Amino acid sequence: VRAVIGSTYMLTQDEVLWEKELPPGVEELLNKGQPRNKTRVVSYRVPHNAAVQVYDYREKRARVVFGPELVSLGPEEQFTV
Amino acid sequence: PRNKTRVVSYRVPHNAAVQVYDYREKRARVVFGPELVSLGPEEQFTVLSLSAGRPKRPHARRALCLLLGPDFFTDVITIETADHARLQLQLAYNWHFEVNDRKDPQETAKLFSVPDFVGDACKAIASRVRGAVASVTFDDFHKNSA
Amino acid sequence: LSLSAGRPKRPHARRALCLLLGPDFFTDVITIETADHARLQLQLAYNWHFEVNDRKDPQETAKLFSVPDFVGDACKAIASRVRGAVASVTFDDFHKNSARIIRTAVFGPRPRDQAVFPQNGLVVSSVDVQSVEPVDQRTRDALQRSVQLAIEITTNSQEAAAKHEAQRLEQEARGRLERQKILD
Amino acid sequence: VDQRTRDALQRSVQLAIEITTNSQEAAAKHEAQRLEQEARGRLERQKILD
Repeated sequence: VRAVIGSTYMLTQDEVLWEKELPPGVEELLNKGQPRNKTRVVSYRVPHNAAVQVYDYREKRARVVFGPELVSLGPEEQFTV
Repeated sequence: PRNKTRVVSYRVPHNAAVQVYDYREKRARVVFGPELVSLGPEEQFTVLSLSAGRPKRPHARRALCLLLGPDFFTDVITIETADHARLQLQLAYNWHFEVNDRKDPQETAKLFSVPDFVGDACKAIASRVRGAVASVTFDDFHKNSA
Repeated sequence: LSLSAGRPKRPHARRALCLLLGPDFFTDVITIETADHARLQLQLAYNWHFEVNDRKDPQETAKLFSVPDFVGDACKAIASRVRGAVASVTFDDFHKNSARIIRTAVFGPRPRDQAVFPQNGLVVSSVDVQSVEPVDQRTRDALQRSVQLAIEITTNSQEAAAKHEAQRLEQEARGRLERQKILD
Repeated sequence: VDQRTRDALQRSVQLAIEITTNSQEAAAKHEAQRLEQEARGRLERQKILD
């Protein structure tokens, strides 16, 4: 599974859309901070003077994103609640 | 319902640890921090049974992971002063697990040795406070309790 | 194994295929009596673990299972030491020193930091007193009057201190006024 | 074995608490008298300085 980001895309013969499930509390916090199309890349607009912690459970890479930024999650990344 | 044929996996929280034992390879492992822990055919999670609530009742919470990071648990204890005044004291204790080397098998297995760290620390500290205040009068205690 | 369980520690209440070895604690509720006959219900928790020197020694290891009920033996043994020590102590001396009296009674009189049971290698490392209470309400009512009298003592001490400063300020004003009349 | 013997011991318990209550009030009385005299002795001196 991989995130295809930034350009008009045609699914090659081997590919299908994959639905990203989120913990039962996270899906509401994305709407409060704004039905979700589960196949679209999950993104959050970080406020000014705030930080978000994300963990990549596949690449095993931790990241904290500061300030106003758009944070998008990879297939196995998750937000810290 | 869980598909029993799919590999069992758990997303370990940040500042937490999980203890797994391989009952076939006979290899013990503790997994720290944010990580995905998957179980082999005969591996099993260690299940903690912990004290919970304000009066701290035993076996009230169950967990697959030991939370390690700086946190606090509240406890309500009844104590008695030297002049017999009986006081209900509400406390909160800040706690964390100190780990010197996350690669040491013996230090790391030691974290899971006590079956209920919450219940033990609350029960231990309450007895020290009760023991000290029993030798102090209520007027001296009220002005110096902190 | 057939082991003792519950807060009053009844025998044969739990059965198990495995002896838990690691650091843990069992609670016990014991009734004791002081030198002046005050009868107290004392709640205790004892931290314990089995000390094993060599996990490959057949004799040291077989020794762990020799006692049929280690919980029942250790609770019964320690309760008798606490009851035996407190029977020689008055209720006032006991109330103010209970944590030290119990620690000394259990570990001993030779000072030590732990109690070892050599029959199976069980070690008790602490006694944490949870509470102490008179068994009869008529004994609690007598202590509740002592609390009221201790608060009245504290209230009187406050008024007496206020009275002494009022007299000091009154005299300090009066002495300056008496002088000023002579200067006028 | 007999309740009539336990009641006799329960009276000794009540008297031991009253003994402790009296011992407490007597100590408060002795400190009140010490402080009262310590105030009075300083006031008597201040009147002579005034």
